[PDB]
Amino acid sequence: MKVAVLGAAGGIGQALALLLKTQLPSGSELSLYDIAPVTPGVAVDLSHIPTAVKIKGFSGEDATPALEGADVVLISAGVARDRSDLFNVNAGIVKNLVQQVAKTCPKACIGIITNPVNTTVAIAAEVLKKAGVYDKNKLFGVTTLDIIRSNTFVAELKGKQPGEVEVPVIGGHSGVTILPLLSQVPGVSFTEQEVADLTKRIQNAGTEVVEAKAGGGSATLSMGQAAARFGLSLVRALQGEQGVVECAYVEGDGQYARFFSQPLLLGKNGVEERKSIGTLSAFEQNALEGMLDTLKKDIALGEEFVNK
Amino acid sequence: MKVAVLGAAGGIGQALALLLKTQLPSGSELSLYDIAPVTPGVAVDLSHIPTAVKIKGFSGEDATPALEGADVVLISAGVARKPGMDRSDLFNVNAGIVKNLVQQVAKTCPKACIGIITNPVNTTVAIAAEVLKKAGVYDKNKLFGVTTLDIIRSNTFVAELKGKQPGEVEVPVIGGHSGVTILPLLSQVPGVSFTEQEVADLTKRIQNAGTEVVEAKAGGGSATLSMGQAAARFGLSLVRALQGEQGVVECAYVEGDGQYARFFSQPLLLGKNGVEERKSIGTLSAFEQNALEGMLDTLKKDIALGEEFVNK
Repeated sequence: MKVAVLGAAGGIGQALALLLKTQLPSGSELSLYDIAPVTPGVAVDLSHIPTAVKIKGFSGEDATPALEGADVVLISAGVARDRSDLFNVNAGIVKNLVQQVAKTCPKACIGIITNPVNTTVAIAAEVLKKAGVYDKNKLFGVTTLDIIRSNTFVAELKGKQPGEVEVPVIGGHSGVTILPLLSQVPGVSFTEQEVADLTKRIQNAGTEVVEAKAGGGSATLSMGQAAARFGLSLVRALQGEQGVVECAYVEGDGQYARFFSQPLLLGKNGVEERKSIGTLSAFEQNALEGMLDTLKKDIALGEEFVNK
Repeated sequence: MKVAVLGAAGGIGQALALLLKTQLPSGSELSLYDIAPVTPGVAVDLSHIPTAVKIKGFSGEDATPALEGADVVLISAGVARKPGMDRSDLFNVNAGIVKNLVQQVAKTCPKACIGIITNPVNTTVAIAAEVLKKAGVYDKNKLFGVTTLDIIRSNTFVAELKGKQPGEVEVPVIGGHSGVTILPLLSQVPGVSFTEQEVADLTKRIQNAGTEVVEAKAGGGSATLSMGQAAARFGLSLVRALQGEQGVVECAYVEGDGQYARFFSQPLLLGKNGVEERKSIGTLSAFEQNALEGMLDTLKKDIALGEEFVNK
């Protein structure tokens, strides 16, 4: 299986590429692309790690050599911090990269990491549609960082093994759109104050990092970790492994919005089943309805960026 | 166990810290320190990873709160490259950094195992030793120059050449950590043999492998990610042995029985008190014996440079 990382020279991309180099299965191939000229050397650096994963790095404007034969494409290109100017830049980047994906490896599974995910998977979808290669089963907004933060915060609050906690997270990927299903964590229960506090902490966790970094940026290492978990799940599922389940932001039945993060059974063709979000608590139900307009705006912003 | 990383905001430090956060035994503590104000947030970043490893980040000039109760200290601080600075300039910066950070270590956690990652390792562990002696806390069994990157590079190049699985090759590497002081013991690699031309070419590839990264990065950077992977292998081996695991062997640059130089890299059995046994380098080929003898002047100059730096 071959994985391409577009945006490989960034903080998220290097973390991701490191975890993938040492965690992909033997006989996997890893290729790195970024416009930054260090990129062939990021690959060379990683190539000195004795694992059975072939790795190569590529720069320039054309991502084609990185993309040829790619089974999974993970996109983490873009900056983090006018606010209109930076969005236009990140959106432009996703639009371009996905267009390269569409030309070279249209049957790849595509993980969009670049933020704002609510909006950027919509951009991605529209680009793939205009190329005529859009498969809704193979495009994902990578929301996995929401899940692993949730697992961490629950484990610390409830004194649990952090690796034994797995919290479902549905909705979208920013602020009020992030909905952790704390009522569904097996063997743990929460107070209403705890639900309100945990939920707000999860929804604002990116700001927590930004603030402690004192202008040195947003989450990079946890995000590379999150994205690795997700890419390795897609890989496992593509190789035929069963019961691989991840939450991710995908185009589904449209009950809440056109794109929505829900539990997914993953398979040989990407999404094998969009699973039910199950029973919500009153607090969760209210949180779902209170966010829907926000998420629909995020989506529309992405559709308009492409279609004018 | 508690592990402190000094230089935690650089490329190597962040790669190291990320790897340690996931790979340290459950119940471990991880502190990060770097002068750069980002550092507390690099830790907050990492803290969102659901492993049983508590992590906290620290900045300013005082490494003390990172250092309190530390069992292992890994020093990756320093610069590989800097505008307007030449090799000699870069050396004075890195040596100053190490001298400072080791003084802080000697004050707060003098019984920690100490891993020097900052280059040049041949010189900077000698600086470290001189610092710790001045403080009255030098433990010869607890100071190591981290040479692991030479080993994993050698494992990589040998596996590729001889059609072996990369995870299956383990090349001994002795001596020091740069240029001709790096000696891979290719004569001691199982199943296979090498032609003289192969030893010559592999040895040189191993001695200059960092240049290879610098060049591929268009001179825009150095090896960071593979160095972080190498330092994590080292630091994890140290942690296992300090926790009481047996049969933990690593090559590292340490003060020993100065048969070759005062500091020298060789197979080490690791134990609960740092170095448990400095093991024999074994039987050398003719090429190897010659290479060893020929590196020794350089190695000794590298070491004396360290002592000069501290003791004016």
